[PDB]
Amino acid sequence: AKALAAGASTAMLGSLLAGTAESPGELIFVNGKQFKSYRRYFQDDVLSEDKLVPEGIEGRVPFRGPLGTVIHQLTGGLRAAMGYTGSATIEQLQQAQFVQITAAGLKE
Amino acid sequence: VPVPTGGDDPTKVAMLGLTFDDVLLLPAASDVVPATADTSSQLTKRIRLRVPLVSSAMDTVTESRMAIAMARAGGMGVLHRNLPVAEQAGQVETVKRSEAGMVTDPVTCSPDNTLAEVDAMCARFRISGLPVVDDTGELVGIITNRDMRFEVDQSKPVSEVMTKAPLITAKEGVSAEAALGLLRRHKIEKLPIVDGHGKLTGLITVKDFVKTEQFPLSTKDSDGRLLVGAAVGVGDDAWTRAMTLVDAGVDVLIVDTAHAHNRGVLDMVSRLKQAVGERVDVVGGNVATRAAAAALVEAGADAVKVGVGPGSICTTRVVAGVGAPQITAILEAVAACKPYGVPVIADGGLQYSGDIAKALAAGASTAMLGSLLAGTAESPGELIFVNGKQFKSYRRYFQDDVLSEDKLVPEGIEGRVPFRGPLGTVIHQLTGGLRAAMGYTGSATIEQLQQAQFVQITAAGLKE
Amino acid sequence: VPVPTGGDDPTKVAMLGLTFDDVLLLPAASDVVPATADTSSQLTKRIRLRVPLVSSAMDTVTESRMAIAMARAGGMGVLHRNLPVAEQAGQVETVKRSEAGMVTDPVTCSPDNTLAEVDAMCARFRISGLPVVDDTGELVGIITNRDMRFEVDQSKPVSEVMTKAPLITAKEGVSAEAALGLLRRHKIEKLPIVDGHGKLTGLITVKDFVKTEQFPLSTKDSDGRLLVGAAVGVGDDAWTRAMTLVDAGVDVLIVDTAHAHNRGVLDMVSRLKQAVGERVDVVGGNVATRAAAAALVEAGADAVKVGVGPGSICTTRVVAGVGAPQITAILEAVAACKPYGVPVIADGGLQYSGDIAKALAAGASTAMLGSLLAGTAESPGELIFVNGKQFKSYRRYFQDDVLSEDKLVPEGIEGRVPFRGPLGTVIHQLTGGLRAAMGYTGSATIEQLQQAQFVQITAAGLKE
Amino acid sequence: VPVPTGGDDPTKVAMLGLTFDDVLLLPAASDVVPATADTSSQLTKRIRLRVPLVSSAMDTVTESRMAIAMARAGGMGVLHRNLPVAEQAGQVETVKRSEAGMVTDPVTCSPDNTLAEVDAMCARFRISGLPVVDDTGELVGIITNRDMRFEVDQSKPVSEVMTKAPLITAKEGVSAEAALGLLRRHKIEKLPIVDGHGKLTGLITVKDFVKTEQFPLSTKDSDGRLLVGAAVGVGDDAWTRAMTLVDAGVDVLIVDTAHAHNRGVLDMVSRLKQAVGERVDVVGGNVATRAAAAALVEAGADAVKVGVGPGSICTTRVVAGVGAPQITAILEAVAACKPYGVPVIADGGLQYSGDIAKALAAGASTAMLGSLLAGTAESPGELIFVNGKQFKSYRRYFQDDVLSEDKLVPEGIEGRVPFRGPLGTVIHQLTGGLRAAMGYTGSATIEQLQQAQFVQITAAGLKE
Ligand SMILES: Nc1nc2c(ncn2[C@@H]2O[C@H](COP(=O)(O)OP(=O)(O)OP(=O)(O)O)[C@@H](O)[C@H]2O)c(=O)[nH]1
Ligand SMILES: Nc1nc2c(ncn2[C@@H]2O[C@H](COP(=O)(O)OP(=O)(O)OP(=O)(O)O)[C@@H](O)[C@H]2O)c(=O)[nH]1
Ligand SMILES: Nc1nc2c(ncn2[C@@H]2O[C@H](COP(=O)(O)OP(=O)(O)OP(=O)(O)O)[C@@H](O)[C@H]2O)c(=O)[nH]1
Ligand SMILES: Nc1ncnc2c1ncn2[C@@H]1O[C@H](COP(=O)(O)OP(=O)(O)OP(=O)(O)O)[C@@H](O)[C@H]1O
Ligand SMILES: Nc1ncnc2c1ncn2[C@@H]1O[C@H](COP(=O)(O)OP(=O)(O)OP(=O)(O)O)[C@@H](O)[C@H]1O
Ligand SMILES: Nc1ncnc2c1ncn2[C@@H]1O[C@H](COP(=O)(O)OP(=O)(O)OP(=O)(O)O)[C@@H](O)[C@H]1O
Ligand SMILES: [Mg+2]
Ligand SMILES: [Mg+2]
Ligand SMILES: [Mg+2]
Ligand SMILES: [Mg+2]
Ligand SMILES: [Mg+2]
Ligand SMILES: [Mg+2]
Repeated sequence: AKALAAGASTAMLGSLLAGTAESPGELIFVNGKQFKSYRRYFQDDVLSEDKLVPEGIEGRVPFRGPLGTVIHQLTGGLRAAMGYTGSATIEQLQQAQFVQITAAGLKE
Repeated sequence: VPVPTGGDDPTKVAMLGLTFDDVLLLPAASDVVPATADTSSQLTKRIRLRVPLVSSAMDTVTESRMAIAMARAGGMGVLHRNLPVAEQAGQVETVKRSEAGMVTDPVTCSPDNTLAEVDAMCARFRISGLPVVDDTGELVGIITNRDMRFEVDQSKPVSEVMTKAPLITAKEGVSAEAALGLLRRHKIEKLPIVDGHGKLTGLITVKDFVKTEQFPLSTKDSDGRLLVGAAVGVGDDAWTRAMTLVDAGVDVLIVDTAHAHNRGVLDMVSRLKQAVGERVDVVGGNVATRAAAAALVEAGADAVKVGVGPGSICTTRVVAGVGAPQITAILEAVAACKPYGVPVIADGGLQYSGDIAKALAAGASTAMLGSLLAGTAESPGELIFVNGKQFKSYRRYFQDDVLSEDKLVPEGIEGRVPFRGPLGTVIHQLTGGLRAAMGYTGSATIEQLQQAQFVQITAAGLKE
Repeated sequence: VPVPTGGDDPTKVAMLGLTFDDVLLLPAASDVVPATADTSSQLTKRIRLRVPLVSSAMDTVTESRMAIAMARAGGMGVLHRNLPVAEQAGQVETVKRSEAGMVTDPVTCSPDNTLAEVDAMCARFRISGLPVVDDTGELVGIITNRDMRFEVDQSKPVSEVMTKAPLITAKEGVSAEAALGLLRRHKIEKLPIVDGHGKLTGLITVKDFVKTEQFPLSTKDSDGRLLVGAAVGVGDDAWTRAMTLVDAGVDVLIVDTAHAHNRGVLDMVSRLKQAVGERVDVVGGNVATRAAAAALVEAGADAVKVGVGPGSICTTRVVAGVGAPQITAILEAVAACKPYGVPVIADGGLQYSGDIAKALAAGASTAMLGSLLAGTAESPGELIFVNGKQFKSYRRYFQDDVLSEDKLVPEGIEGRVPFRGPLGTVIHQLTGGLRAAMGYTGSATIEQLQQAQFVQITAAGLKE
Repeated sequence: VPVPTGGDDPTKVAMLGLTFDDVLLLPAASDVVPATADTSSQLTKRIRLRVPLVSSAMDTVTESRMAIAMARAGGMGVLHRNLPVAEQAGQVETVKRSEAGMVTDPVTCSPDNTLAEVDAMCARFRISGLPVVDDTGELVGIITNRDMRFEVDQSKPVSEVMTKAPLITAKEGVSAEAALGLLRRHKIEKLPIVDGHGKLTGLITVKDFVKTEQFPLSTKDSDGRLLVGAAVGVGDDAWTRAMTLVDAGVDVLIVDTAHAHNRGVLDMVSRLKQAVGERVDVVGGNVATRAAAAALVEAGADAVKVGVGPGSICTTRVVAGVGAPQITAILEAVAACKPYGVPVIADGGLQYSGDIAKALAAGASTAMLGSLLAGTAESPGELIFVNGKQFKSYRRYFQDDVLSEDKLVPEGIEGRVPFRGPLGTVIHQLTGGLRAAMGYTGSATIEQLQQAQFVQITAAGLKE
């Protein structure tokens, strides 16, 4: 909402979508949870520890679920901002004003 | 040519917002002793509180019990609206009936009644004694709990138990001094009041005088009844709710929205002021700018409540990106409201009594508290005992196993809130803080405190 | 003379209890390939599972969806009883109607019905197509979702939209191979089955063949329907519940209490075995000693569930001071039960698949899972998205404010349970662990795994 | 009658397993100086090491470089098998060619070869100098990197650069003392060796003498070449791999499985012992019980490797529930192996040098190291510099943006391993710890250390 109000027309998302079902990667199950990983021939031992864990356990990204739910949450936030600022369109949102806050305003 | 923060528009970044942590009150020349400071302040244009505090209209903060306690402590409570119209109006009725100079419509019984019937009525209305009338309406006795305490047959009629006429009575128009003298003389607690023909039209208790002596700061109307407010929304359901609340005897209506700079909110305020404005005060919901407060004043609000995402990491700021630091918001709203004599209510972002002093010094007349009161004894919720401590919980039929683990732990064990104790102690601490601020600034009254100056502090002043 | 731990009685401290962390399985001579190990096991004296796992009778674990998924995966589910009798029987009926060799009671409509009516019936039973019958009971056609997908007018009668007779049908006693040949030749998905006079008496669908191919480990009765269990308490309401569940077609009844070494529970087990034993297996509730297991065997139980406060800091141990370490409890219960051929179900205290392998090696035939299944997709609760993650929650009318913070966050955000994904993945991981244990111990079957030996480890063996 | 831990079988819980933290070595009467202690021990029945340590057959531990460093340090390396047969045989050959009493297959060139050609040959075999022979097969000179250093034309033939014959050479059978005398007289580093007809049959360098004097503990064969081991699995591909590794000149084959108590593994050991047992020692895979070790001994193994889930929270214990504490496993394996003179290798769970001492005192003859050696310079992987420290990592074409953030940071940043520096220092620390233990127990040799006594300690002994 702030980026659009500053005058941008769209936003490019990136890390907010890296763990979704539609993003590239492989879905794995580790320690009671779902993860995404960006992951053998000569390991013929049937009782070795590598057969007891999924491949790609290291460097795994958490799983976020369907993309539509993420997009719906983001759009709900944007619509709430548009309601607060009286912006019927994105072009009207681009005319909204800011208030600058201090360091105390970010202190929990 | 460019703005230092970017762009060509010098109003794009409208202002720098100050919050409570950005400022401190400066000491000034003072002859004020904290114990003698006057903390009374205007809630609305027609209502003045002894203690400049109001409890929030949240379903974890204010119901009848909290409203009664807040009114007795010198402030007022606003009942929440997350419940059916009938229940909210019933809570208003409970608050109004809690004490009075004279019960104008006492709960009467009939000689044919069983002891169970009168006992049910007493437990319903939370009272002790009932006058009795015949099927015509003539007073023929009174039954109190000392009579039933000594009667073991639960199924007896009232005529067997009631103290028969003639009772110790008094006529309509009797002065409070005369009624007190009669009660003192005859060593009784209750006094029927009758007209010239002997028809019952009132009841005076000594407990009312005792309460008046015990709670000298109480917020009351002309009849000696506690004041109370209630929240309403916008719409047709909201209009019917407002009318029902006005019927129940509400004193303040608060049109309660997250964003009051809206045509529907302003029209609702105007309609309420046209319809019930000669009896009830109407308060306009939350604003954060000078223009919105001016719109509320134009619409006819009796007070303006301030605050839109005033917390630092609040949900509104994180999700919508919308907010306003509370000190600047109060300064702007006061700039709009003070020329017309409309008080400002500071709502949200208050963590300590110092914050209350700062809010009043910025120009607000009262403060709405909220989370500070959430866990007290008078707030809604059930008290439970877990792991050596007390908590408040907002919490079976088919689970009949006598030895199952669920029977070993209290219900509501999850999501419980710490127990804070009685509300009076919290209010006392907050008032002590405010009086110390008034002593430091030399403010004999709240209106003088509203003229105090701030010093702005840097980041290094907040580092422990 | 004195006992080294105090007093004179050597039986005061009866024994030393071992939990799962105290032991490990020893490697043994093995010609067993984990992929080729046989994990089938006896649930009761008469029921054998392909996967020796059962979901727990908890309201956060097992309802219809969980029971269906567990039965397809090669195990079984036990429906919880924290709900009215009618709903529990409805869930039993839901599980039993999931799939079959032939639908012996198909949902039929009438030609005078509207498209909305048949749509609502289909949604009620989660089906796609209905045969249609007249006011006598002769089959006049069939209507499927390809018919209604291509008809817009929802007020059209079925007779206008339906596919009219003659239909591709077959007579009673048609083999599955012949019925499938018919379904394949005519390129249709459904096939009514009628009696010698043309009256509809069954329905065969290709989806049942597809499900049979897709879930080859399914736990099914002679008619091809998924097996399911249900829990009951003790008492007269429990007896009515049990009779209703037996009428609904349940396969296993579990008398489910915290302390089964009680005369009432034993009497309930005996009564159930006498009344409905020839149809339904009766499993007896939780024990932790040899004597209690022997008492349940004496009462006629078809299986014995083991575990009473098996967790380390479980509520029973802290509040009542009562418990029994699970390995020792299983060993004692098996010593009571194995001579009589009664299987033992290990219930409680399982954190990893290694614990499952240990529990079966101690003598148990199956394991009840519980918390391992709490957050799966098939468990009860709603899926929500919070802070970039998925959670499962167990979550307004008067909150009509569109901009309020309660609109900005999902419902149920307090005390949410982490989401785990589909049940099949969890079951597959657990079975991989069990197969690894069987390979290490050289156990070709679960019955051979029940003969494995342990090594007891010191506390130093638990230090990371 | 009942077993104190449950049930009726006194052998269900077979034993109590001790890990390294469960025991300490007791001091004994000693005339042993740690510096004069003798740490030599039998790896197999035919191979004796100066330092009783062997590097694990893991792809992050042992390749050619680690094997060379281990053999030079007094131990040995076992090449991992997670790679093609040709690469593993090439690594064997690289280890066997590192040094020798006499190079028996010298890398020769021809006068027609350009300088770039012979330079490429030197880079391929990591050498410095090449004899040169003509198309008939007669030695016509020698070209060394000093000759190539002073040449600016890279297209020149070898005949224009090489030192031409006659050369400083010697006949077959010349002793090392005479060869060193010749290399000292003529102040050269290389000496060709010809037969009775002037045909080149060897090459003696002075770097070999330098290496012998610099690494006086090197584990070497009768030809002065370093010893090396390699791991194989079970099956037909494993048999082909083993034959290829034997052709490359490997000294020990390790049949390397997670569970050697298996008919396939024992058959593989017997087949290898029959086929190549006269030349190569065969080591049998991991066991943890006395019966498994006895089976390996009967199968003909030259050594027995011990350890099956020896770590506290290892994946085998958590996922399969299978394990064996390592001290007890070593004691059982030694009870099986010692009467037949079969050495026991301790593999797994070692964290410090004190554990190495404990394992050798329990009866093992050598220890396999593994993760202690993973981050060393000779271990596989690439050295990177991140955040002011060094790391080892196991790490583009289409990212051609010169200013991208991926250019600013090294490849392999994620999942990196701490850098430990040279292997010699780590081995020196471990050997110092072992020598201290030998001094404390009065053990002049490893065989005397194998008779030392333990004290078992409690959990209070492990509290910091
Ligand atoms: N009895 C009575 N009290 C009412 C009624 N409506 C409000 N009240 C208030 O209820 C309060 C308590 O009255 P009672 O319970 O009768 O008190 P009491 O018996 O006079 O006094 P204590 O014995 O000292 O508690 C008083 O403050 C009344 O003003 C009513 O209809 N009847
Ligand atoms: N149609 C139908 N199916 C039933 C009924 N009772 C249970 N079922 C089951 O419901 C499942 C799905 O049946 P339908 O919805 O008709 O599916 P379908 O059109 O045959 O098959 P697909 O197009 O492959 O989904 C089958 O496995 C039936 O055994 C019933 O009364 N009618
Ligand atoms: N040149 C050569 N060296 C070999 C061969 N096979 C093994 N080596 C060994 O490679 C090592 C290095 O020898 P060179 O590269 O010739 O070294 P150098 O020039 O004699 O010695 P420095 O100048 O002191 O390094 C010696 O220890 C040889 O034993 C081979 O075919 N040719
Ligand atoms: N106005 C009255 N005239 C005469 N008798 C009365 C009157 N009011 C109450 N009484 C009677 O006098 C007695 C005292 O009752 P009172 O109402 O004073 O106390 P109570 O509230 O019942 O007692 P307690 O506060 O101790 O519980 C009772 O028997 C009651 O019936
Ligand atoms: N036994 C039958 N004999 C003749 N026609 C039939 C029979 N059963 C269904 N049909 C007709 O065959 C067509 C396809 O129906 P079917 O039930 O096979 O598919 P559907 O479930 O509607 O389709 P989809 O699964 O693709 O959504 C419809 O027109 C239906 O009326
Ligand atoms: N056996 C030999 N007979 C005659 N000349 C030789 C012989 N061996 C080496 N040379 C020559 O002696 C010179 C020195 O070579 P040498 O092999 O001793 O050192 P290098 O390894 O080339 O040099 P450095 O190690 O100092 O870099 C070269 O010109 C080489 O051709
Ligand atoms: Mg009283
Ligand atoms: Mg009293
Ligand atoms: Mg269909
Ligand atoms: Mg289909
Ligand atoms: Mg050289
Ligand atoms: Mg040199």
